[PDB]
Amino acid sequence: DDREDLVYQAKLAEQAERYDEMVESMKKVAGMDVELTVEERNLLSVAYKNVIGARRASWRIISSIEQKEENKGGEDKLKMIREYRQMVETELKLICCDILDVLDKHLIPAANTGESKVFYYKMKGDYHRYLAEFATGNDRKEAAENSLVAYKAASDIAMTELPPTHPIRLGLALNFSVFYYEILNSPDRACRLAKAAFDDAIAELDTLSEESYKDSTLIMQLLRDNLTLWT
Amino acid sequence: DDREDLVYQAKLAEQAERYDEMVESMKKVAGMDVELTVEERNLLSVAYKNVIGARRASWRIISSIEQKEENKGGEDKLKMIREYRQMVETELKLICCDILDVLDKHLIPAANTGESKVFYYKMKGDYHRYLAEFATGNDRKEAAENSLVAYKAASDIAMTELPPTHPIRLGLALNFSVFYYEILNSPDRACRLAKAAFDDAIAELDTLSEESYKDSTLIMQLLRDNLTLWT
Amino acid sequence: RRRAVSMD
Amino acid sequence: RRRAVSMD
Ligand SMILES: *C(=O)c1ccc(-c2c3ccc(=[N+](C)C)cc-3oc3cc(N(C)C)ccc23)c(C(=O)[O-])c1
Ligand SMILES: *C(=O)c1ccc(-c2c3ccc(=[N+](C)C)cc-3oc3cc(N(C)C)ccc23)c(C(=O)[O-])c1
Repeated sequence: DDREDLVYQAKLAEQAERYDEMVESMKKVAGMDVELTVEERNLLSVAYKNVIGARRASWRIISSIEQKEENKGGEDKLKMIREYRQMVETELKLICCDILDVLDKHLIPAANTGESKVFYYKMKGDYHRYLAEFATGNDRKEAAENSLVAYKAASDIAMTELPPTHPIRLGLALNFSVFYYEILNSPDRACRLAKAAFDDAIAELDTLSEESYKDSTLIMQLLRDNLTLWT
Repeated sequence: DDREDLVYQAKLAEQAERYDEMVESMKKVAGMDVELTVEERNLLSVAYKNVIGARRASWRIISSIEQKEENKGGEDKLKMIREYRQMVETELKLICCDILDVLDKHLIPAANTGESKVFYYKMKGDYHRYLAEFATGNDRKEAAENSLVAYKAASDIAMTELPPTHPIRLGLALNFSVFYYEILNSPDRACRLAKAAFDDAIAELDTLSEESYKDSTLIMQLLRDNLTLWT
Repeated sequence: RRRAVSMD
Repeated sequence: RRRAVSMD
């Protein structure tokens, strides 16, 4: 049918590394206003992560070049660097606004399992965090607050509906800790959240699923890696 | 000035891995109808190589998936795979036609050194070869003939103007040998050309330049690697 | 420069 | 499947 066709097209685009087309295919599935399968949520998440991740990488490269030129004072170059950075910031805003609109109009309203609700509020936290990463002043404070509110909603559902070993719950704890570290400049709160999620998983390692034990284990190493980076 | 600005923008786009913008910057330099610098020819060549190379990689992935599905006989999937392959073939044609038009309208007519003429006729050979790679019937024969005629023009200038160690001359011999192997299905002619270019370079290793000795050495290993692959 | 890893 | 290397 149409839904299986769009999923197949998403998988072809993924193999071909044509992530715009992957996004467009999974947006059409999301627009059907149905509960996505695990596989469909994962394809949607990978598509947007690749499309935004190319611009986040470009932004950090351009920003690094800008610092270097600020240290040499090359003013001709800085006008061009700043205008190029601003063009990438425009694309980051458009991509984040696209998935955020899909989450608000289709995915969050059709979500009817604890897993799917945590997944979608977490993704909303992630995309407002990406809006906050490169933002200044008011725009940064507004993105940071929207991000924080979505991560709290995800955390509330995750704490009541998912075991502490669930990879969506661990992946939420990882990204939320990163939010506290990078966006709110709070290493203490970042460390507390990451250590608490790690310790709660250790306490109930009997809740590890055959389906996701290696995902859970990887995310628990990433929590430990942040703690290594932050302490 | 405008030319130095466009070159700086090309270099920023390259760092940012935004190759479309790199192409657009260097196309504007090429449209100035002047002899490009070594650095400018290299930036132009890298920009188009990245833009075409993404579609060549996608095409081989999609084509590989098509073979696998032909062996399972999944007909629903094959219509989608074939239509997706054809979309990538359209983009390969457009990119090749874009650089080929720039070569014919700007670069080849303004070229006034032996190096630049060999570089541009070789690039014309490369882009007609890319048109031939995925083509069938008449379209394949037409691309193959345009490719062959451009490689011959490059080889004629290279044999009279450049030493056998020159990296543009070696890089021409490499790509021309690949043309004979992949497009004309002639391992004997591919092997003869690659072995002759390699041996002529060995005979006059005293013509190696301080500027390009490591480029020449790398290309001589690639000639040897093809001979390894083809014998 | 980044001193954090997120889900990827 | 490819059994050739070109300039890159
Ligand atoms: C690495 O991740 C890192 C973090 C922060 C900063 C940094 C800035 C980056 C980009 C900026 N703009 C695009 C305008 C501004 C930045 O301002 C900074 C200010 C401080 N202060 C005042 C202590 C510290 C860091 C930044 C960078 C960097 O490239 O400067 C790198
Ligand atoms: C690897 O590089 C390789 C080379 C050739 C072939 C191959 C074909 C690939 C794609 C095709 N279309 C998109 C329609 C057709 C192909 O036809 C072939 C025919 C033969 N014959 C008749 C001996 C041999 C190879 C091909 C492939 C492959 O994927 O089939 C791979």
